[PDB]
Amino acid sequence: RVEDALHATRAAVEEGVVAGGGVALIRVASKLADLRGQNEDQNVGIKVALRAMEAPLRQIVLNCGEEPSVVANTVKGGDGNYGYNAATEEYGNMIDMGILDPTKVTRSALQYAASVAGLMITTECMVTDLP
Amino acid sequence: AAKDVKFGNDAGVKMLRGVNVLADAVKVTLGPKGRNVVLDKSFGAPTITKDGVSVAREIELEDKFENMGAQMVKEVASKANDAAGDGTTTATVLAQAIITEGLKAVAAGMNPMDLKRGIDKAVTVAVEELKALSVPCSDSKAIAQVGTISANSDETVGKLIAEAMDKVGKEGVITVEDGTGLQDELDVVEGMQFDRGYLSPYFINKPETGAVELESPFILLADKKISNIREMLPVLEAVAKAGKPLLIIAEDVEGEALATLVVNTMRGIVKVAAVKAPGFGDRRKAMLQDIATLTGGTVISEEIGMELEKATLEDLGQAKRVVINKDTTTIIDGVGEEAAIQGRVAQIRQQIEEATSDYDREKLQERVAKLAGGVAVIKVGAATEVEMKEKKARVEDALHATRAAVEEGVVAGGGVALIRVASKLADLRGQNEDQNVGIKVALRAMEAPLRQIVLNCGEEPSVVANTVKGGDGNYGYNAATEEYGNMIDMGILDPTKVTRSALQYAASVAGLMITTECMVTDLP
Amino acid sequence: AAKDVKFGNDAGVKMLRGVNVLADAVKVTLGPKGRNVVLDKSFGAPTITKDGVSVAREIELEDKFENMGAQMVKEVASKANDAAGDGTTTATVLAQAIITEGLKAVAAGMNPMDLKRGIDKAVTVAVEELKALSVPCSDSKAIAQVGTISANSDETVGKLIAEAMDKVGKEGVITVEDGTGLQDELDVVEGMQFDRGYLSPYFINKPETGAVELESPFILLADKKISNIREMLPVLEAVAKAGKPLLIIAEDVEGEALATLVVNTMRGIVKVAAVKAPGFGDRRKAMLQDIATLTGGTVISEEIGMELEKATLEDLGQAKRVVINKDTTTIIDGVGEEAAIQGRVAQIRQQIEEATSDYDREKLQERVAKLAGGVAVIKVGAATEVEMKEKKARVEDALHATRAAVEEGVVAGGGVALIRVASKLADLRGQNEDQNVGIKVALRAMEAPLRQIVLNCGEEPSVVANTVKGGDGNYGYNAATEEYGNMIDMGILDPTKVTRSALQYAASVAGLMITTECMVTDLP
Amino acid sequence: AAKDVKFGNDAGVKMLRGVNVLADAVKVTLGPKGRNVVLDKSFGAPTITKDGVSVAREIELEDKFENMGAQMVKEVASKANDAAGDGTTTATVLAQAIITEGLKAVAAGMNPMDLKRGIDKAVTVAVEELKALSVPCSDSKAIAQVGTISANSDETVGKLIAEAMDKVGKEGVITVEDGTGLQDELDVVEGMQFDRGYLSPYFINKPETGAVELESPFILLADKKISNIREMLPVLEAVAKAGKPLLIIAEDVEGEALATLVVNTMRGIVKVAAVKAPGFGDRRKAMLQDIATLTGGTVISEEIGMELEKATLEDLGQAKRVVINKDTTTIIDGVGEEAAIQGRVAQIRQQIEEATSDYDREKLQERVAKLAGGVAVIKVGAATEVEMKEKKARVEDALHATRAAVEEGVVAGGGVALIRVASKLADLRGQNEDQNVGIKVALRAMEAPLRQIVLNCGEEPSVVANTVKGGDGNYGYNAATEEYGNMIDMGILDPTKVTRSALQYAASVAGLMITTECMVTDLP
Repeated sequence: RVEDALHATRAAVEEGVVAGGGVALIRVASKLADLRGQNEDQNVGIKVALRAMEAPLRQIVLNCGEEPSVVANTVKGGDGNYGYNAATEEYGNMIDMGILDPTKVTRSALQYAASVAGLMITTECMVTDLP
Repeated sequence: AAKDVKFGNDAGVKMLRGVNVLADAVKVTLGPKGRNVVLDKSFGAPTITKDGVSVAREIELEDKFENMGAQMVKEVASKANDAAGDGTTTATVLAQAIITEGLKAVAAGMNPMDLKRGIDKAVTVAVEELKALSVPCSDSKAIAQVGTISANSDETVGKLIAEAMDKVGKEGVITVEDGTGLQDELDVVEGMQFDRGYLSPYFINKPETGAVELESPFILLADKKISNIREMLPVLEAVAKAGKPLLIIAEDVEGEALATLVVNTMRGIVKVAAVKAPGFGDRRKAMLQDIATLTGGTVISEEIGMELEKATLEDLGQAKRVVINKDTTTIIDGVGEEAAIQGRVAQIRQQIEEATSDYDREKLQERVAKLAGGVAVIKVGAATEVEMKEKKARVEDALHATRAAVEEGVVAGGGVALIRVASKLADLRGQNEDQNVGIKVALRAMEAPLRQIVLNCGEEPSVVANTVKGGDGNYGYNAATEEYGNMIDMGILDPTKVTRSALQYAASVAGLMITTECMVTDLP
Repeated sequence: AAKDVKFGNDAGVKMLRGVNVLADAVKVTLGPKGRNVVLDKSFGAPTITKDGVSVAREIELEDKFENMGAQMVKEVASKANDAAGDGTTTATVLAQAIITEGLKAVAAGMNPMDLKRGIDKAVTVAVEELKALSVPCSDSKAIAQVGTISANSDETVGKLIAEAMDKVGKEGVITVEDGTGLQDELDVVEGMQFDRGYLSPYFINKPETGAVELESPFILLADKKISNIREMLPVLEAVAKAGKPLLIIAEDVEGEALATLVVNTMRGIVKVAAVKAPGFGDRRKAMLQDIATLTGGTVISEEIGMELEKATLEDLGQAKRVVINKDTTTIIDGVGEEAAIQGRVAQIRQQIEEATSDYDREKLQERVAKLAGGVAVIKVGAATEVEMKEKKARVEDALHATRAAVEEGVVAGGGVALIRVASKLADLRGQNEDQNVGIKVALRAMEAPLRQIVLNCGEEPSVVANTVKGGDGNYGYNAATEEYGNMIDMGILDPTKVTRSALQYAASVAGLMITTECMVTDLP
Repeated sequence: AAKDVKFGNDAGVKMLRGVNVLADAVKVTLGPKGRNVVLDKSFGAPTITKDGVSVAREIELEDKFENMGAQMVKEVASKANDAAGDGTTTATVLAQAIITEGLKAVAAGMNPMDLKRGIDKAVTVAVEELKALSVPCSDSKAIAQVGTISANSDETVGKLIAEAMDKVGKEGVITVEDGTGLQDELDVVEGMQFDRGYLSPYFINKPETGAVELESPFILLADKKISNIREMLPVLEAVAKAGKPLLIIAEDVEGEALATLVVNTMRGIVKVAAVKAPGFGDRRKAMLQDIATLTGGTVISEEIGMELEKATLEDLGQAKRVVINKDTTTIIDGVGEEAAIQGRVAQIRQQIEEATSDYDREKLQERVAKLAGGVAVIKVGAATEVEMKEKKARVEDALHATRAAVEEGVVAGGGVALIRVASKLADLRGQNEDQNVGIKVALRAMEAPLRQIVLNCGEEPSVVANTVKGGDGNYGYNAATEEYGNMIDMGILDPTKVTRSALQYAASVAGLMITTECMVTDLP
């Protein structure tokens, strides 16, 4: 427990702490609704990313046996660290309720995800051995 | 022949696959963002259609058990359209959802009888709630409004209905016909409607209404059962000689002579149709005479010793038009003299004076209402034949919707009334825990129509359901404009009678299907 | 290697087949009218058994997913027998029951987490009820009674247990050995027990107890981790030269030298076993020295600069017998001298005088308890070798049961306690409706053992269940006599600890299994 | 490995098909008109036999479940032959018959536990009846008679047994060896028999008796458990140097050194065999010393601090012959001196003077009986080698039969005693109706041997059974002459012990098999 807590706190002193349970990802996506790119395909690129950023909360809420698109919709409509606490199944301020991730982990998850996704979307050819 | 017999869950899963193919085909059409279904023809180009009733009619499945599931739901859902002028697709959607969760509850070991009691309790209570959500449609301004809304915002059509209903009563009989110029016309003529349909689906010469429609027909009134065709010939020939078609109203037309008429109008030899005389026993003999007076006909009854063979054209009544349904016959413009009809009315109005029983009185009051009520004929005018025929269909639709709406009022459309009443029954409970899940099955099914409409919009059904539920009264989602609001002001509504019927009929087959243990059919 | 992955219901149905083969095989044995299972051998004639533990151990299934279900249940059920000395088959029957209805409710769409919370709540409450139903077993008369009940009505075996427990305390350490004549003997000896098992299942030279049993063994005490076998050789040879076996008590014996001992006792080159030294940090160093004094050995610690290479036979402790479990080591008759042991006790009894903390005090009192407590040895006598060996088994069983009984009492047997506590919780609820069915799943599973027992009798299980539930207290069905009565008076009882553990462990895997969404295993 | 698992009737039909292949193969040989069975060899020409024990020994079945059936009946039936010297095929017939009707009753929904109780009660009562029908065989004239009947009417063989028994007691130890000329010889030699068999089937150097037979062997007596082979070498080499074989009598010979001896006599490096010392505890230490005195050996016990390493040839006892069974060891002609042996006897006869308990007394009287009893050696003479070897086999049979006959008497042979006691039990009942069919199954099964015997004669078995059951007493059918008669007069009889054992053993496997619900074995 100490070993885990130590790693988490190390990470938290570096880049801080943000709303957990999926909430910080969906919050930042809800603020980027007017983001645009050099052209139309770039725009749908941006919508792809923004919508993917909802998947973690939608999964969490689906494990709860709750309706994921209602909870997403309610969390998106709120401001700041407002979100859904899946432990207690109640909405509230995520930081007061003590449900948080170190910013470094949310950022890294996002960047690495987008990196393979990007590679994979821009793959034309695959080589492997004949079974 | 040798049968294939199935039991319990095996029979359950087959009925459920059957119902899924039916309902999934039909529900794609539902709501203002409904999709097309393509239906093949051997006749030429396939047909593209948003009409769920059309879709339904084509659905037949290869697996015999699956196909039984489909036909059961088809048969019962079409009873809604018959009762209310509309609702068959909604019934089909409701049925799919009650059946899907009920069979799940069966498989989980809950008691099918209790499940069914639960569903039925919920439906009873929901039906009282619709009654209470209903906004009445019963003055001339409301009638015009509802008629214009069903006629796609045509204030003219609404006008026409209201004028008809004013000329002959809200409950009065009203037909629609081709117009004669640009102008619409309305006039009231001698006529009558009774609750008896065609004796076989084959007399239907108008498949798009699924009706039988005859022009200047002779009418044979015969108080007796018609088995033999021997009795017919002398009259049947004399009718073919005048080149006019013929309506048979008899006690019954059975097996033999029935199949003959069916085949002999089929070849176009004579245009005939046959319906049961209305009522039973004594009230039947009397009602035949009513129609006789109306149409200047003579009743041929064997108690006076008359035979069908010794019957000429003279004996036959006549009318400018008759129209028959699955379960209705309406006689428009009867040749019968005004004096003869007036007399028959005065006569009956006089038996009303000496009826010594409540029941005798009502039965007589019903007969006078028919004979002395007449029929309003709306003739629809336009600038071209094409526009005329389209306005006629618009009027015909608006008429049925408005009829329903004066009976039981009007309620929030687009799926909203059903989800509204469900949100009010969250605390309903029954005799035991299985009954309670029955209730939940029904309540959740009641959301299926809105969820499908919102799904055809490409929106998130469970978010819209959730927002509509949390609101009050007629608040809902307008799928035409994709905005929330008061459904009645935005003019999106159903006649309560159609929402009530869709629910009751869907609950009826769902209940029967949930409580089925065995299915029997032929070996392929 | 490539995997085969399964999700939801598909995973569900596979674990349920797995569990049903396991449970069905094992449950035929249950109760006085239990049936035989035949288990095949390559060794010779197949074996015919009523021992459900034996049947379980053989069960392995061809489909990899089914087999995973079976192994999961085996693993957890056998924790009951470990904790309480009995219970494994009951756990299996409970698990089959919770799982079967839990997965049904999952397939019906209920929330798995909620189902589990419900099951857990019903278990928590039922265990409180078990505790309240329980009758203490804590005086000499009661001890004898329970002992003689577990030993098949043999008043002698009861006596023996009670005499042992009187000589050394209810919580004291007692073993059983072969006798020397007709007479039973009991004596108290220098010895000790600590909570450390064998380091690999392979040292087990007595598979029927699943124990390691060594005669006149040398004991190597080494305060340090043993990775290398290089350090061993000089001692290992000197031990093989005296022809006696060897116990290794060290901080740890890891990877390398561990695997070597495993293979080198496997070939019968030397009989070795290794166990972890007891406790951690400082209390470990001191306890190693306790064992040393007990056995007349010397501790080899590298903080004093001693190596395992420069270690002779002289350094090694000795004892007449040692016995090791999955999670126990017990040292019987240590060569250590009575003066040296008495001195160590007085020493510790003195640190007790100057402990300035509760904790340091309890920790010392526990060491003196072990060293100064000895071990009671029951040696079982009889008339022939055959009768002796059977009485020894009877005594061994009775001793485990009676140990469990002094801990937590006794409750109605033959399945009755379980059904009894279930019939008291009919009003129990949870935070919502799925939790409630969770509760109902557990409560109905609690009838399984009695229904099975009655089914082996060839009587109607639902009528016996129904009658037992209707009664109060320890009223129940005696399957031996097929009569109803007070189960405690009829002398049909289990130790509370076994009933409790069966239920807790069955509800554990059932909970895990009902909340599993994915399974992964290798492609056939 | 993955298992294949079977339940209820599936398991039943498999066990039945297995028992049928076994029983049908073996039963063709039954009685004087028994048929030949041909058994194939890779070795050369197949063998043609009428010995049902040899047939049985070959039967193994392809389907694993079937084969489990066959082996379970083989194992138990061969305990008869062990206990009584004969009966194995009879037991196979009985088992087939109880099995066949019992499974039929299980399949009919009768209660397997109650069927077993009925079978068991019938057999207990039938055994009392066998005992009452039984004729004692306990004076010299009767002993001759029984032995000459078992020896195929050879009055000589009869004489020889009687003479031996007279010289050494009815219960005394008697062996048979090759003769030295024409004359038979009988002499008494120092020697002993105790109840311990070989430690592995592999030491058997004489497979036709299934015995181990050693000539002029050295005997190692070691009071301790022999795990290591290290302790052995110094002695084992010194034994190989004299070229004589070796008997190990130790507390036990376990895993390691056991498997070594097994492989090292297998290669013919040294002829060794190992058996458990007799008895347990103190009576064991003493008895080892008895054997020591008999054979002029020294006991090597580690309580006196002696090691097996420091043991020479001097320490080893010697004898002219030893013979070991599945459950017997007999030492013939011990080198031990007459004075040393006489002194040990007088010593023990003196402990008999001061024994203060019944039990101590019997235990000592049993040891003197053994030591002071010797062994009778029958050496069989004839005119040619061939005739000698056949007479030896005849004497060997007759001896086992006559031994069994003095223990429990003699009863009507050829299937008659069993069918006789069955006709007397026609009114036997049980606690309920399933138990009663249990009784009937056992009673009808008791007919199967006589039915089989008559069937091999080519007569109608049911006509013979019916006539035999209508008579009284030892009235029955003689299958040698094919006439009815008094079985006792006609000299057709079996020792009561074999008829009793065949019944009891057949009923035992049949009962287990009838009450089996599950079978586990490996996937083919």
